[PDB]
Amino acid sequence: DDGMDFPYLDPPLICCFGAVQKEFVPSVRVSEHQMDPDIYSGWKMMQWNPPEFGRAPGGPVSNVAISH
Amino acid sequence: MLRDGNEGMSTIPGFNQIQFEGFWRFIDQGLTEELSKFPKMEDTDQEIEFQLFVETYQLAEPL
Repeated sequence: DDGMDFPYLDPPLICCFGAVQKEFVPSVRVSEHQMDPDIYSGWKMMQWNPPEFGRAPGGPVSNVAISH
Repeated sequence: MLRDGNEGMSTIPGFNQIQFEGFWRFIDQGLTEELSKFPKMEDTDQEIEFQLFVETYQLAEPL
């Protein structure tokens, strides 16, 4: 595939291959602490004290492309 | 008794819990702890006697 006339634009392009999804958390394990099965008003207490694997949870590749 | 403990620790609590909790605590325990203080009063003639059973009280639906 060789079709081009002028040089590429200044910021080099990034190739993001994967699956397009909305608000997906792949890395899931068993968290030691749980905060009530029904009341979701107190679940935010698990964001101040993450389970050490969801401390910086990555997501889909579309999220990475958008952030980039 | 205690409700969901994480109230005021994860959300702003309702601006009613003072009066509401006070009245519920009163109804739950003060009635019992005041009815027990009611004496076993009676007459000096050794002829009559009045008693107030404590663990039987209840309230009625307002008319």
